[PDB]
Amino acid sequence: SEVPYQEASSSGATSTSFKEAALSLEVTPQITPDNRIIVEVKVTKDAPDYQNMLNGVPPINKNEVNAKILVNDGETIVIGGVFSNEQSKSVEKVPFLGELPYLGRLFRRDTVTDRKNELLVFLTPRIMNNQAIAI
Amino acid sequence: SGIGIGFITDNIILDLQLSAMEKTGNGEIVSQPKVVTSDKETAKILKGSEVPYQEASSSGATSTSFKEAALSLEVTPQITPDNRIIVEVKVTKDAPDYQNMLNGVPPINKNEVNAKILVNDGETIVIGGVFSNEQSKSVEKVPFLGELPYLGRLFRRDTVTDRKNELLVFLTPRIMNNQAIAI
Amino acid sequence: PLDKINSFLLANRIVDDEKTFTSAPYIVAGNAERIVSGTGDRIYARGKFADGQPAYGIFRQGKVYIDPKTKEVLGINADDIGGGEVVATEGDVATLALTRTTQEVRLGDRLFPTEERAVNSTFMPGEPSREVKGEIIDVPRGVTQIGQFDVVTLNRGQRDGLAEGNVLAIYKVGETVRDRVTGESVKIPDERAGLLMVFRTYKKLSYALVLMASRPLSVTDRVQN
Amino acid sequence: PLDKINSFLLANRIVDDEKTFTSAPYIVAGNAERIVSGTGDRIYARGKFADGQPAYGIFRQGKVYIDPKTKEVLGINADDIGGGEVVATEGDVATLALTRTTQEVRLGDRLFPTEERAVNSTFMPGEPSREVKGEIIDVPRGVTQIGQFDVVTLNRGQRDGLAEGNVLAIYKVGETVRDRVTGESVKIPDERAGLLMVFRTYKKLSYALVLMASRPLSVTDRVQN
Amino acid sequence: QVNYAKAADIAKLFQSVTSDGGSITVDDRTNSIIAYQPQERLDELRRIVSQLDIPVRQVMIEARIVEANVGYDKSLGVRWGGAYHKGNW
Amino acid sequence: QVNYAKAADIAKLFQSVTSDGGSITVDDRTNSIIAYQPQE
Amino acid sequence: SGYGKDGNIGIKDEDGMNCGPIAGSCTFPTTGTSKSPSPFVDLGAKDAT
Amino acid sequence: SGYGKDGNIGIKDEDGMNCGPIAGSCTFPTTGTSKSPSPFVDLGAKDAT
Repeated sequence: SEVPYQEASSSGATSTSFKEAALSLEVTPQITPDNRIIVEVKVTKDAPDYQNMLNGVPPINKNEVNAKILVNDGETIVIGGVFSNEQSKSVEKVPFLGELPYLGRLFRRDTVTDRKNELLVFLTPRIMNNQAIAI
Repeated sequence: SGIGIGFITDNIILDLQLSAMEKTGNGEIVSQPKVVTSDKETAKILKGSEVPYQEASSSGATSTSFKEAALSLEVTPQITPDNRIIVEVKVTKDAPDYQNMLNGVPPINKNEVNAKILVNDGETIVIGGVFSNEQSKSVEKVPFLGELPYLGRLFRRDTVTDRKNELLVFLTPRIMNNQAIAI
Repeated sequence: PLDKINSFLLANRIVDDEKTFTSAPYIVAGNAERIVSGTGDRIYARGKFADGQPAYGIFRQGKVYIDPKTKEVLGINADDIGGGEVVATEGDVATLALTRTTQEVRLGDRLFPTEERAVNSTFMPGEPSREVKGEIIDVPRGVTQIGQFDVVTLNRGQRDGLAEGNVLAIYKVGETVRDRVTGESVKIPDERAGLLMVFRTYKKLSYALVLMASRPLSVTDRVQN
Repeated sequence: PLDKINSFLLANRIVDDEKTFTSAPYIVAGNAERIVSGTGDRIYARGKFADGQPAYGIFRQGKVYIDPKTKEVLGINADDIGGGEVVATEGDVATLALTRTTQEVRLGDRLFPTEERAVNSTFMPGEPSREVKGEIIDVPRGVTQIGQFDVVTLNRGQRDGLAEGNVLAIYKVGETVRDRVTGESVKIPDERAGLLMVFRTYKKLSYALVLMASRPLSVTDRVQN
Repeated sequence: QVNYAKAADIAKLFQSVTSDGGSITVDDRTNSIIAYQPQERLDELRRIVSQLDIPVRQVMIEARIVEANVGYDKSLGVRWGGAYHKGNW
Repeated sequence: QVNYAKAADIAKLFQSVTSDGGSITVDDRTNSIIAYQPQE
Repeated sequence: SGYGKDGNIGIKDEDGMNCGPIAGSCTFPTTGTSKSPSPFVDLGAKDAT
Repeated sequence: SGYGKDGNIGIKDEDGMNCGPIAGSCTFPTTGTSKSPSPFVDLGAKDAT
């Protein structure tokens, strides 16, 4: 979906801005004889911003990789990917009581959070000529 | 946090409290983006969100400004024969500003290193890094009572804070030709 | 002809016997290289499979519910990695390298032994026996009306007939309602251009790459001839 | 080879016997030239060191806690100044000039006597004995996964083995959780490219400039071979 | 036919061949160049074509960011208040 | 083939060679320069 | 008081005193309170998490 | 308290106390309440989902 921006700057610049938070593929494949393709592909996964739904300043979220790669038809590669590993540990303790082994648990406030989010994009091209040539 | 109260009222009213707080926090963030790029060609990986700025300046300048606070890699690798790459890589880790979420003046936070380096395929180097070591000590004391050894603790207000945050970016290129040539 | 077969061969990931490793899954895990897929990357896994077979097939579990009175699901084992090989680690865990075939391997996925099956392009001319007639269900795509070609799972009575006959024509049954007389709707089969090429794994269903000649048919439709 | 040794030699600031001058620190101070570092600048200090040794090594105190049953910390004396020389002033204070080696000298720092140690580039070929195996802790960097090279402090049992064997390979132990079976996580050692060059100060730990071949390993990891 | 080499680039190579000491045709769809010219120049250009139509080498670049934050903060406020005899710190 | 040197830079070096007292070809993808010119 | 899920029932006792019990304390050794309705309501809501 | 469809009837008891029952608890072993109208109304609405 394309969020618009109402930016009618008075002197002749009406930018009814827009940008679509979307899943999209822009592909430019070049076919080599040995059943491979070198393709320039822009792969975008963008999610519509909450703040946009808020009618405030909308930060849309974009995960997009744009690159040109060589692969055989029967082959998939990782155009790109990212793993985000969040490890958070927080310990809060009154010192004297926290020291006590049986009461430290009763006097140590522990917050441990592990959040790991990974995003990866694969690609495989199956030449349709295999059917188109026979067709 | 922690308080100890001792009170007399009948003979004399003397209220003696000891208020102590101790906080320890350890945070580790590990983020790794991997991008496959053709030789001598630029490629990018971007993950994050683009805060916009509504700046429709009336006379023909509509800057629906934007900038994505994101983890990103912009790489331009040059391959040398001896299984090495000299790559110009811009590595950015930018976090979406709170004030932006506040709809005020948004200061996004950027940690980005941009540089060109030579490495072998099997090798990782530190493109850059920074360690910030904060050591803060504060002692507050009424002078006469603070002087007393057994009562100075009862009359010296001590705040000691050590905050050390370090950020480092590594990089390793594994040539995909090793598979692409055999493929 | 070979290229058509090559497309199917690219689609030949689904195998029989989901029940066997549902009873004995080989459990994959690992954050040393925290990936849900890789090419040559290292994953670890727990099970005797580490001790035994170096290769193996990574399969996600689908279910093909036929014979409603018997109410049997012969599942679909979608093969995630093209192949993989092992190194052995103590603790009954293993460290494997992965030749990937387009299917991400969930970090907490189920692994099954490697079972190499030979497929040939000799099926291209077709083996059409009309008597075989049955419905189609459980496509990995999950989309109704898929066209041009697709990996479909023919049903069980259809499967035994398939054991007899490999090739059949497409039929999409569409209900026509007597809106202005009774309101009753009668399903009418519409013969659809395009036919299935079927490879049959006995004791399971038939994995068929159907070439659809234009006609887009629902996930459930009559394959007949 | 010599340049690699030169990098270590640039990193060779950590020395043994933190306990000795914790018991007898040579106290530096001075606002006549209020600096926390200088090259040839004048600082003053209180202690017999003024009376005695003209040079000295400025060390900050780290602690390497090994042998948990013995719960011993053999500390790290990070050498701040490359060198310094003295003039004597009454009051047991001294006025020194400082040849600085990248490490700021806190105005209220601890000074220790100068102990010149000869290091050679003859260690470059390596002295690899596998039996030596131990964990790593207490890097001045404090950062986990440091790579390419770094000054590391091998542990005490590891230290005695080190007295036997100088060179070892890197291992990063990563816990793999059986998320979909038990939730139990089993740590698996992952051999990591890159090896340590170790210079050992007996009666203390081993100061090792490890060259990391790509693999980024945590502050605590298994050095083994 | 040059799959890995742009036809215009091959034309430039032939132009260089002409500079060394002659009709060139470019097919964009197939990226195929047909040259009607002396055999020797034709062969040399063919060799250049062989060199140029080389697979571009992709590399997987993995740059990882590690952030470590360790914070220890302790605060002690000690208070002695009595209004009975007006002594309160 | 010049990996560490830009092909255009090598062409400039050859131009300097010509200034000293002759056909140059540049391949951008491989950064490889083919020169047909006197042996010296 | 805790911090992860902070709790300092001294102020909760204040809230209870607002509820209406009799609390008397003349010295640190001597204290006593009766008619306290704070635990069942204050603890239930405060500790709902 | 739950979380998917969160429920912490301690605060519901608080709401009931607002309704008007007598709840007395002097120690953790000893408690007692009567005239509680909270369950039929509070549970019905709260648990309507």
